[PDB]
Amino acid sequence: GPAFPGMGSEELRLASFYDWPLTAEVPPELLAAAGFFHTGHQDKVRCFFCYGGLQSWKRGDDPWTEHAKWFPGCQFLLRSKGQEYINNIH
Amino acid sequence: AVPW
Ligand SMILES: [Zn+2]
Repeated sequence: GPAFPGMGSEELRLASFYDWPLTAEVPPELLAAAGFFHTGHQDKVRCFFCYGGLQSWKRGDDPWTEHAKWFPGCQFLLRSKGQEYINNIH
Repeated sequence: AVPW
């Protein structure tokens, strides 16, 4: 099961990005879709399922790609994107 | 991005 079930809703995750500092650079819509919510501190986000945290986002970073890069064992990632997608990033 |  998810590490943080309360952030399992994509809509709730999107709402967390109201004061996201990097709107143009990495869209909240893509971050929320990829399982991440904004902690509210700097550009630190966390996945609701694996609880993996990512920060120091660079312009044009792709949330799903970074999810797979750093947390390839996440079951939300696997269910959403499939194993082939994860394997290809590695 | 990087982990924290
Ligand atoms: Zn995850």
